[PDB]
Amino acid sequence: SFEGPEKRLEVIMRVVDGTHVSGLLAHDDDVWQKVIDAICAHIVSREFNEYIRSYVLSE
Amino acid sequence: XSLFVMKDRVILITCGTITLLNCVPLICEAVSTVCGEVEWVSFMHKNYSFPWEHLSMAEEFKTLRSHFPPFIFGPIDSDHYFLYFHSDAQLSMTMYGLDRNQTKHWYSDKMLPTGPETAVIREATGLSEVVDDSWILHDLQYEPCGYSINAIRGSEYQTIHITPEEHCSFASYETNTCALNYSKCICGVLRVFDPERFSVIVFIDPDSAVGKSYHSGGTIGVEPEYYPNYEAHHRTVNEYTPGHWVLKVNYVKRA
Ligand code: NA
Repeated sequence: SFEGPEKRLEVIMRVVDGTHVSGLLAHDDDVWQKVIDAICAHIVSREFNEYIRSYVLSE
Repeated sequence: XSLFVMKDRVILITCGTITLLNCVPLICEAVSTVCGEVEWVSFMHKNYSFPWEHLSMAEEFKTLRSHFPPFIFGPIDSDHYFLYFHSDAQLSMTMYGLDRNQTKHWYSDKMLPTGPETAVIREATGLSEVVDDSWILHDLQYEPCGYSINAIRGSEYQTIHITPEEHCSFASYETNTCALNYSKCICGVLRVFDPERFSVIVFIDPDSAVGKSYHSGGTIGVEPEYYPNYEAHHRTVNEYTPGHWVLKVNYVKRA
C-alpha cells in the first residue's frame, strides 16, 4: 500500500552509434505496463509531451 | 508512485511497494531493444536511519549485480548508490515533520485521481503555486492517506510524494528544472510543507550551469541567507565519482 518508506530507481542509457533515433521514446505503453507489473502496481493515469512520458502509479 | 520516461532514462519513485530492483531487467531490455547502452543505475538504500525517519546493502548489491552479465559501485550521498558502466540537473528535497494544518488535506476515505477533489487539495495547500498552470499535471490522493503528483513542461518535470502519517510524516520533491538560483523553488516547496527539518541534494558537475556557478563560488540558492527560520547543519560535498559532484545541505527549524 501507499506508505513510507520511499524508494527510487533511475536508469540512464548512453545514446551511441546505432541507437534508435528516438531512444526509449520508441516504446509505447505496453513496454512500461510490463515494467510496472514487476512491482505489482498499475498505471492510474498518464501525461505525455515531446520529451517525457509521465505515469502516476498505484498498487 | 511515479514513472518518468525520457529519450535516455527512466525514473521510478514509489512508496511502500516491493523492491524496485525487480524492474531492472525489463528496463535493461527496453534499452537493448533500442540499441542503447546502460550507463548509470542509481537506487535509494538506507544504511543509516535517524529517529525522524528492506534488504541489506550486500543483498541489494548482489541482486543488482545479478541483473547484468563491468562497472564501478558506490554511494552518491549516503542514501543513494550508483552503478557506473564506463565507455542535466537534478534537485531533490526530503522533508520531515510536516505542517499539521496542511497534512489533513492528504487524508481521504476514497482514492481520487486528478479531478475536482484534488484541485481543491492543490489550491488549499498551495501545491498550485509549486505546480502552476504552465505545467501539465496529474495527481492521486490515496486512501487512507498519501498523495502523489507528477508534472511536465517541455523537457522539465517536477514530482512530489507525501506520506503524512503522524508518527513520522514525510514528503519529497524532485525536479530537473534548470535555474541559476534555486531559492524561490525550494522556498515555494517549504511554503507548502513548513517542515520541522529538511535536506536538499543538488548535483553540481563542473560542466553544468549550476555546477559551473557553484565551482566558481557562485550562490545557487541553498545557502543560509534564504532560510531565516532554519539553522543549517553539516553541509557535505562529494566528488562521488571522478568528474561528478553532489551537494547536500540540512536545515532544522528554530525551536
Ligand atoms: Na547550508
